[PDB]
Amino acid sequence: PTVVVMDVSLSMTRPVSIEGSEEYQRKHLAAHGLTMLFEHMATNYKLEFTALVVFSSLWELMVPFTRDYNTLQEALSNMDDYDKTCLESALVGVCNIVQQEWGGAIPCQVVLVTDGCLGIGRGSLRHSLATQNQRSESNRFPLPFPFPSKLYIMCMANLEELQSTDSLECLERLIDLNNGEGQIFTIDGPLCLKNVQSMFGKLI
Amino acid sequence: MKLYCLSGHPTLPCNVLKFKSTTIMLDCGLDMTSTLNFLPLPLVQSPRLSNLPGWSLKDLDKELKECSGHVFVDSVPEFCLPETELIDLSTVDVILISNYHCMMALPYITEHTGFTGTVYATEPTVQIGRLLMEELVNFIERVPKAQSASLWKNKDIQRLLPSPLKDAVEVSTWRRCYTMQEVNSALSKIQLVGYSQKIELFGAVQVTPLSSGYALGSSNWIIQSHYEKVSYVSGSSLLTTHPQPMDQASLKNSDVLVLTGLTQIPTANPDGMVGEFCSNLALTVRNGGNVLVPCYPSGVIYDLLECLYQYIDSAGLSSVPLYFISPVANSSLEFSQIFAEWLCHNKQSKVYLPEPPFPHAELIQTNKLKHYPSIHGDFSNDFRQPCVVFTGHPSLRFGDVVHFMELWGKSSLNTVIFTEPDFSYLEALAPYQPLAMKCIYCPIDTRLNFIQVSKLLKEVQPLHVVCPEQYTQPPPAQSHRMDLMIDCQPPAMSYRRAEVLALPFKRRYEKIEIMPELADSLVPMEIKISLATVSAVLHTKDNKHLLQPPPLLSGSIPVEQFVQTLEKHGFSDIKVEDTAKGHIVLLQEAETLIQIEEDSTHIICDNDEMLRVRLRDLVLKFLQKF
Amino acid sequence: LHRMKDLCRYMNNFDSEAHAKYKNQVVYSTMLVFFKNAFQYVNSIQPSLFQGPNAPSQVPLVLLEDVSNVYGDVEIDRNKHIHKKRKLAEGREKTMSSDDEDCSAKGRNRHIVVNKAELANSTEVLESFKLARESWELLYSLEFLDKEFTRICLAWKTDTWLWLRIFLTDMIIYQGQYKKAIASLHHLAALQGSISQPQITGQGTLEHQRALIQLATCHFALGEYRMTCEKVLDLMCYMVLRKGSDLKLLPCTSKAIMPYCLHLMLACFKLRAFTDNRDDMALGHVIVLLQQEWPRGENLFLKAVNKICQQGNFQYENFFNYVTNIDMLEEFAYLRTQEGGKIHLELLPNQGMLIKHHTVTRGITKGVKEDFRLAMERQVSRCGENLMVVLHRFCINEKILLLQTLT
Amino acid sequence: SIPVGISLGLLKREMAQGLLPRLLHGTLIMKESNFRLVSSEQALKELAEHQLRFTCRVHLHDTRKEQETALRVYSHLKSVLKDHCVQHLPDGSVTVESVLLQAAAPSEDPGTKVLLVSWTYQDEELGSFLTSLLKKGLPQ
Amino acid sequence: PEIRVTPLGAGQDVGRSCILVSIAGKNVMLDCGMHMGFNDDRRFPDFSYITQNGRLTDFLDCVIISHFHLDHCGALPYFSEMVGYDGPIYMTHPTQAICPILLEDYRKIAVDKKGEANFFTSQMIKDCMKKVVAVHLHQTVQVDDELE
Amino acid sequence: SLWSNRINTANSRKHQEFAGRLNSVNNRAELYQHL
Amino acid sequence: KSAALHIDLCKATSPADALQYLLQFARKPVEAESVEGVVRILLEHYYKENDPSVRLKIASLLGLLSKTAGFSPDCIMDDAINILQNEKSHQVLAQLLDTLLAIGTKLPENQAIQMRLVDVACKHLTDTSHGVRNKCLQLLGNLGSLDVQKIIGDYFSDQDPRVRTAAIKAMLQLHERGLKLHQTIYNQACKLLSDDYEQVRSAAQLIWVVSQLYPESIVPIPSSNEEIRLVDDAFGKICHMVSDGSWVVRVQAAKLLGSMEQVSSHFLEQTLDKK
Repeated sequence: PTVVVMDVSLSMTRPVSIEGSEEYQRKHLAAHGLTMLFEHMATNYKLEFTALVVFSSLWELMVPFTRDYNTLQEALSNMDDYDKTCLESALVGVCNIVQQEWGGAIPCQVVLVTDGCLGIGRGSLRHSLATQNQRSESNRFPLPFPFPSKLYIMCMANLEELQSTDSLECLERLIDLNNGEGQIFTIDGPLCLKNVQSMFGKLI
Repeated sequence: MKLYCLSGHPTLPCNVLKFKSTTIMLDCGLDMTSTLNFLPLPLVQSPRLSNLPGWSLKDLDKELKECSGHVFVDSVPEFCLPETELIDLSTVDVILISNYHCMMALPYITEHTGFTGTVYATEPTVQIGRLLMEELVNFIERVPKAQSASLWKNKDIQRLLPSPLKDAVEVSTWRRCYTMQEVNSALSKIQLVGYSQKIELFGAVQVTPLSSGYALGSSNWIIQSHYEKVSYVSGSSLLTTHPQPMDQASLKNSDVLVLTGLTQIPTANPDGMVGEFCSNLALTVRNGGNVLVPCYPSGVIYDLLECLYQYIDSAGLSSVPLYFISPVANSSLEFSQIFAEWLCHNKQSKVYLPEPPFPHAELIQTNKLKHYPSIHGDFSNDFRQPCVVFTGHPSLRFGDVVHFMELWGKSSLNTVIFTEPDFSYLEALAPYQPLAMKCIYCPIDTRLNFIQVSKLLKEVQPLHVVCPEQYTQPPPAQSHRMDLMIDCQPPAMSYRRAEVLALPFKRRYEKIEIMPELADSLVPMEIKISLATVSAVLHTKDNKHLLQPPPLLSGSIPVEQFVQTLEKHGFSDIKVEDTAKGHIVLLQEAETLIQIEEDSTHIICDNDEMLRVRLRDLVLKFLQKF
Repeated sequence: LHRMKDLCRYMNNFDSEAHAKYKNQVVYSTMLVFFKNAFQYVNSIQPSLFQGPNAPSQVPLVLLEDVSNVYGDVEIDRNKHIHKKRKLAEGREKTMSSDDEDCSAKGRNRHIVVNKAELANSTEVLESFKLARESWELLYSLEFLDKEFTRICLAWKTDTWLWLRIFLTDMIIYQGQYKKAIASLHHLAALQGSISQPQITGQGTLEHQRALIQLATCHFALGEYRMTCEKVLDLMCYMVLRKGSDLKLLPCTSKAIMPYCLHLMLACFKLRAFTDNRDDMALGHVIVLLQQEWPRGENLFLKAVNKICQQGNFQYENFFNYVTNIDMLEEFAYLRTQEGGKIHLELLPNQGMLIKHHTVTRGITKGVKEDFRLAMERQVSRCGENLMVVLHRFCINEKILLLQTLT
Repeated sequence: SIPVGISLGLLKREMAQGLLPRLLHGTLIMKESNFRLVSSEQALKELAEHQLRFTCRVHLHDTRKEQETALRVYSHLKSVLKDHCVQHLPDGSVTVESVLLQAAAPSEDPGTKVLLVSWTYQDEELGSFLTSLLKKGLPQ
Repeated sequence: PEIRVTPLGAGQDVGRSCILVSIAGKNVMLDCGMHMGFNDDRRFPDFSYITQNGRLTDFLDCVIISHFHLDHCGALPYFSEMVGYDGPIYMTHPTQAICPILLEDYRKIAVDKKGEANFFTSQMIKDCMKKVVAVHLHQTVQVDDELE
Repeated sequence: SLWSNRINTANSRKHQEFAGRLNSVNNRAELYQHL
Repeated sequence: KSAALHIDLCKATSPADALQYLLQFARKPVEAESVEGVVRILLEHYYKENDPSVRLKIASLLGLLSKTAGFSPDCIMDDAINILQNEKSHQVLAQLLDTLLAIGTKLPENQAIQMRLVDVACKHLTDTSHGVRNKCLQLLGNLGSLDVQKIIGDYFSDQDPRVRTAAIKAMLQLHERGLKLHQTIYNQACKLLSDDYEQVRSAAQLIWVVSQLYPESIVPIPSSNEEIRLVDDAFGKICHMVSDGSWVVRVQAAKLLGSMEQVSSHFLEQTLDKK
């Protein structure tokens, strides 16, 4: 009854400005994942099962059908990336897959972990998709679909790195897409990320 | 703020700390390793040393003698003193003895340098130090030898000499042994203080020793100035040892920490070493041999003989006698017995009952443990061939150990053990190299090892740590074991011999006292927090600043409320205008002018009594006393 | 200042021969008093230049005028550009040594900006600077008084004697004239070189440390991109261990000397970015060197990247060598993808030269991937290295390779 | 006794003054379970710190010139104060403790001479007493 | 700022020394003496003075003994055990060694007078003294956060 | 005043009391009241 | 061969190796001309170097050189007082005051040099550091003979006990020189007897000195109107001072009390009985 997604983007390999909090690459930590929270969730929820499905632009598979998630995670490693960074199409496909699988009457939550990289000025066309009543031109906009769904993006980075790489700006745009239906952290800089542990504890 | 380090030895520190308006000499720490180069002093002149060959000298071979490819100085042994010439020792006022080992070479500093301050220590340290000093002086003076080799100390000859002498540092600073008269002179200046006894220096600095747990009487010192604390760490033990258990809580929240007295050869486990030593002597007795154990009369022989009697009672090999020979052997045993308060909780529980702490008194009463002041003092008549002997100095350059091991050197049946982790035993056996004697090096080191001190630091988390550069590097024996490496999140700087260090701590506020009338002078006013201001004369005596009776004004007045109050007051000729460079109003009531400008403010008040009173009342309505 | 303002207020309103003479005498006396006060403040604040270093004095320090307003990317003087600005700096006058002009009155609106943590007595320094500024404004309040003061300063012959030069430098520092201070520092360095001790043609040394600091401050204050680039190249090749001009206090130790090269490089990059003659290579270099200030610098770098985008025929020898910041690498990676340019590029060390030697293909792609992996491993090996070493190495390499290419 | 801390610079200045009559001010801020004293310059680090200073005007009526009268006043004060003043200021100003005495012209009126003097309350009481003593009688 | 002192016993006489002080709200027990000849069970102080019944450790956090003489430590056993007390007790080590046998001999002497109906016991003396904390000479032990 | 507030803080640091001091008039206290 | 020393010092790195080289040069002996050269080399490097510890070592070596018997230390005294005027660090200042003690002991005949030393000493006595104050008081005590007595007497009331001990030791040294003492020092030392610390009380010997100097002198009791000789009141002072708990002070008091043999026996009989 849960979904875990790990980002292995090459951008995350480089540090924020000089180095990281743990003196290690952020991409490596993201690939490793939250070891403590995942271990606690796995141990407490022994009767929990999950599956991994990857589909961005074309059908592909790297982890065979197996109940154990550790085998799938191990099989996911040692793979080559593809020239594709679609966001709207990937989100639409994920929503369609979720609707086909869980239907429209099963109470469940869907969470997708994606960086959502974009640009300033040049990538201003993304605002049209986020707005449904954007004049007569966007009046017949399929996005958002007529079903209960929501997209959330969570990340933490320094202010200079966020401005340069559009990390926090992308998160703000994503939050503003849903008419600001969420909270925004006020702290910035070299502050820790203890909120993740609290969120993991509250959720389990 | 300034720390001066004089001795380059790891376990024998000699440091001077300049702390505020006082300066503290930390320890004396005689470096005994220098004596290893010299030829030993036999109690009875052996033929071997007399027929020992000299060594070639271009510039006259009697100066030096050589054995086993190692050149040795054929003169009286000399000791490497700390580099005391770096700082004028007359200036320093306090000396903080940590243990009986670290107080060695105290006569040199007290007498030669003209030091006139005071010294502090614990009673067992003073007594055991007196014992060690008198016994070593006795060893030197039993068979006097002339200072017959001095020209070898030149740097040119040292370069011409091989590595075992070239490695020596500051040979010129080496000195001959002091005399018992100087020892009596030095110990006169010492003051006795127990564990956790606050001592105030000139009303400025508080100093307190805490139980180190390494040996009875051994203590770790702290230095406090209320807002600044400096903690000094010496030889300490967390193991199940006889003295009072090591204190850990008191060292917390320490600004600067000084680390000393870590274990030499840290890999050795003392319990396994003691068991192996028991096995070695057991098999030696089984073969019919004799075991020689050079060691001090300190705590090492005490817990060694404890485990030893327990082992032989377990094995039933109690038939052989115990021989402990030293000029202060009986005194050392009785001093160990009487000092029961300084021991651990088990010993204090034992002495709550009428029984003495240690059980070797029972052996003495039943005559199963025997000791004599020397060899000639009736020990010769009572000596038996199959036995185990503890005697002499662990440096093997003097003491009865020299004669004993010369006697037993030829026979391979006999055995010699080493238990003191303070010298390289290969160097010690070098003057006696051609022997069939079986030698085993199994030192017992009860001090803190690297992992224990690392655990201590992680539990305490001091801001800064200071230690010799030897700890900062891996040992030369391994040079690859990164586990034996002191780890600290702060940089944890280090030093070498004669290296001056400046403390990073720069706290800029000390204590002061206030009497209640000044406290009542304030009338705090709510803002959000309380505010106050006072004015008192400063009185100081014996570095104790005091405040007793014989301030700025911040009258933040809002514009709108001031305008309302001025209008309500009824003063005539009120004009309000809005122009550039702020608001300017001309008032002709008393030729007053009020100007408001950014980053500036000017106040004009006449000398009229009534106008002064009205202005004072108006300010007092909205006065913040700060 | 209050007494001077009151005197001037009464003097200006009154128009009489005796009143004018009294005003002139009061102005002369006030100028003398202000000069004495400035000299006393200079002697008390930092007497290091007054006597030998071993002599007792306060903590050493160096004075440099802030150039934050000039260094601003948005504040680009496109109206004048470089040629007209250089002509205005020349002023249609001879280049020979001159002083005693005081062709600026920015001290009245100038304020001392400094962090309280940098020095405990920073409040006293700011108060002294404000008092000196007020005294200078009072001296320059009247045209006749200012002319008389300038004539007196010219007649004093400050450029002749060493003590006179030091006094002139202190007065200029109090007022704001950095050029006079730089000239005095150069004269002091020349005098030190003239002594029996070894002398060099303005090389980095402990004796010439003050001259180097003054030169760096002048370069930072001015918008001279060529001079800043030349100074940065010289330092890399041979290293030695509101409105108006602002003032700040910084340490005179090696801490300020070390960041001087980085500050000079950042100023040169900002000047190049603000230059009218925009170029793809210059924009990329500026963007790589713009990771020092935000958010204006980030916006400028993004605009430069968008302008370049997919130029393709870009000349760059050690573009990746100078880049050390992760933000520049992330921006370059984003630009190389379909979002920015949709064209392949080179980011490994010396990748551009290698790429230009052969056609891009599957084998070239595999080689580039291997080179990128090796570069990533090398970066992981020494991840603790700062960007100062990378910038210095890149500057040294550029100076060794194509120093003569400039101008 | 109330335990509080003192800034090192203030204590250094106090000891220097005591070594070679002057009384020390006191400014403290209530802290979390403790109290700390801080100097005026150091208190400004709390920023805000808006400093306000009073400047009272002392009016005298005499036909004598300014500078010569100022020199006479300086001589009289240095004689009365038992040579406690061993410092001078470049613009003909003499300061005692923390009060500045300088010559300033009036605003607009030429027929009356007025000067400005600024002080704190502890200096204000002493200044008022000294001015009253001077007004009581002088060789005028 | 107030200091509260109210000694009971030996204030105007000898024996039954017991000085109760609450210097800053921290009750300190300075001595617990007795006086022979009080066959009416007046040897010990009035435990009810602190409070009628209840835990002594709630009120007291420090107990001090001068030396082994019964006029300074005679009433310690019954006060510590019978009334009920397990809080900290501080006294010198040689006093801890000399005290128990003296108390036991005195208890036996009282048994010889057949007045042992409401008197001490050997086992409770051993239990209480085993719980007593020793102190060394000049040992500036911080027994509380503010009290030493 | 600051002293007043400080003494209030010091007084606020309070704990249990004894019934005999509460009952004490003329300072002297009664021991073994039953006897 | 001063060239070898000069080049070796120049090649030596300033922060650390310089200290070791100077120590090694200090341990080996020196000659008169060699001293005359190395002192100027040390002064030049002292000007060049600005570290505290290095300058402290240079001052210590200057003191060691000043103790050389065969040397003629005249110009180096001038350079020493010059650097004294220029010195800032208090530890190095105290070391240079040690060198001034050395030079004063070496050459006690030149009166002009003596007054130069005492005036610069009292100038540097204004410093807040206690050590330099102690050294200056030692100079004042050593250099005397026919205002200095009143100046050091003013410093009796200093807060630091070490300075007070230095003051009383300087008084004892001055008495050893044979200068005629005053009588106001008696009450000042009487005030000092109430001091908490032990060395000050033990030194305050001074009342014994003043009692020996003027035993027949009449002194009035501050409270009682009766007149008592200096000898008898000093005897009573030592008598009730022997009750002090400092055993070294008790031994000192008894020993110096024995040296008094100019007092009436009736008072001794009165004060020795138990009632």
